[PDB]
Amino acid sequence: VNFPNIPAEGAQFRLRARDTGYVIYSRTENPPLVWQYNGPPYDDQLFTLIYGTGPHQNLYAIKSVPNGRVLFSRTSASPHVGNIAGDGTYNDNWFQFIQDDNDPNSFRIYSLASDTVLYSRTTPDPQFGNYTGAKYDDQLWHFELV
Amino acid sequence: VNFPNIPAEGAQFRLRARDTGYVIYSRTENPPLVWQYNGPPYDDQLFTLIYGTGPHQNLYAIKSVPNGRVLFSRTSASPHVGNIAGDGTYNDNWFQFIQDDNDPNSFRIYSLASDTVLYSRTTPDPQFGNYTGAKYDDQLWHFELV
Ligand SMILES: OC[C@H]1O[C@@H](O[C@H]2[C@H](O)[C@@H](O)[C@H](O)O[C@@H]2CO)[C@H](O)[C@@H](O)[C@H]1O
Ligand SMILES: OC[C@H]1O[C@@H](O[C@H]2[C@H](O)[C@@H](O)[C@H](O)O[C@@H]2CO)[C@H](O)[C@@H](O)[C@H]1O
Ligand SMILES: OC[C@H]1O[C@@H](O[C@H]2[C@H](O)[C@@H](O)[C@H](O)O[C@@H]2CO)[C@H](O)[C@@H](O)[C@H]1O
Repeated sequence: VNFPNIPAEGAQFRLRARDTGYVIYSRTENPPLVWQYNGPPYDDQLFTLIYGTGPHQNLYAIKSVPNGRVLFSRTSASPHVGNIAGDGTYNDNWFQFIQDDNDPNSFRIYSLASDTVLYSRTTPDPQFGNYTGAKYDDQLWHFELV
Repeated sequence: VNFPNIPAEGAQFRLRARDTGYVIYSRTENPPLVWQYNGPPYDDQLFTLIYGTGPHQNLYAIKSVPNGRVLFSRTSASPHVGNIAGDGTYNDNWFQFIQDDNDPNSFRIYSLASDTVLYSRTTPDPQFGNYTGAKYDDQLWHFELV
């Protein structure tokens, strides 16, 4: 089931992991360019959604407020999770927000392209990335409107 | 996780429900044109897959062997589940085969367009159709290669 509370197109938000409380950032300098962060609110943690239409219906691109790049999640090459210019040129720029079946207030950030979800954990390494497999709590996210 | 054993493109198969053991048919006369069936093998129970490309990656159109129509699964009009010509012209002609997280040998037939899965049950009515909500075993299917 699609997450029922997806931010309106163009509305800005942070993506915060339910359990770690860490947020995703997407920046242009100092790798990793996309990772998780536990610290002050900064602009590179701010995103908006591009609403998919046509074959992208019920999918979304996740666009950085300060730099305009969209997220990608892939398994073809490292890094698995990163950013790229544009507004969803590539298939792995498109995400589904899938409501958790036990906690209706959180969702997974799912890639149809790579059949992965994003995760945030404190251990083991890598502490942030994407994953194909069972439904763990460390895959659960919130939208945090700003 | 996508079902790991999706029939090769162009290979033929029946779609059989795990619990009821009923098969899907897709025909051109005598409504319902797409429904479930408990009886002898007939050609209108035979399907092949069109493999989704580009924005349809990891999605599939389910095409009838004898009549060539593709399945649809929608919530926009009645009937919810049916067939149509055009080799996947409409978004609701595209399906993801999602492995069950407890039974690795079955999958759900999921519509990204309508956020529904196909189900098969003996009761209550409607006995066959689509559904958005919790996971139930009557949503689970097998590919039966011919
Ligand atoms: O949407 C991501 C997109 O990335 C492309 O590869 C990029 C790569 O991420 C970057 O490090 C490099 O400098 O430029 C490449 C542009 O081709 C992939 O080709 C594409 O499939 C997607 O994965
Ligand atoms: O992919 C299905 C497609 O159906 C269209 O509606 C059909 C309808 O199913 C049929 O009974 C009628 O005779 O013709 C209609 C138009 O082709 C929908 O318009 C479309 O959105 C899809 O749902
Ligand atoms: O996987 C199907 C699921 O269906 C639920 O029943 C639905 C029913 O199909 C629909 O016609 C009605 O409007 O809503 C019902 C409740 O959501 C069953 O409750 C469930 O057990 C499954 O059979």
